[PDB]
Amino acid sequence: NIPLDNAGLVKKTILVGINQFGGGHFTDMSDPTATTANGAIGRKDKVSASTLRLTFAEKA
Repeated sequence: NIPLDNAGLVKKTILVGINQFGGGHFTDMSDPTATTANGAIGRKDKVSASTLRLTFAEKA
């Protein structure tokens, strides 16, 4: 089984959003493939959260 551990693996932790306006990066709001608009959690690779950390990685 794959062990779960953030220490030693991740170096930067990002806290995003207080409301659904900031929470749209982790749901179907930022998911192009998602069809619903009920705030369902979309695929992590397609939401803007993945792009948020992607531009962070290349810049830093």
